Amino acid sequence: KNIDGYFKIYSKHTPINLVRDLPQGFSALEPLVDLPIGINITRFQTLL
Amino acid sequence: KNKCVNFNFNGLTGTGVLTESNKKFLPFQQFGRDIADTTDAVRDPQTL
Ligand SMILES: *[C@@H]1O[C@H](CO)[C@@H](O)[C@H](O)[C@H]1NC(C)=O
Repeated sequence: KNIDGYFKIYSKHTPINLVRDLPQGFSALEPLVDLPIGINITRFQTLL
Repeated sequence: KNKCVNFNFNGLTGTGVLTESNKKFLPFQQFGRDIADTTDAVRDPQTL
């Protein structure tokens, strides 16, 4: 989330055993990064 | 420690007695709060 030009990045890694979709349940994501880019973001893309 | 002091941690001001905690702050955390919205515990900027 980019708020007031703040790029806040939270994340979480968890082991899973499922090939269908998101496992049903609950787990919280801890903050990792806050970048002061001051840059408006309207779109994004993924790279594999 | 173990004395009444006027403490200022990175601008977080208050008055109290500083004692060794048994709390488990997460890697990103700086200071705790109480139900009253008062600082209950802190992390030293110079020592983790
Ligand atoms: C949004 O764009 C404007 C362009 O004037 C800029 O001043 C502002 O800092 C930007 N804010 C964010 C959310 O990065």
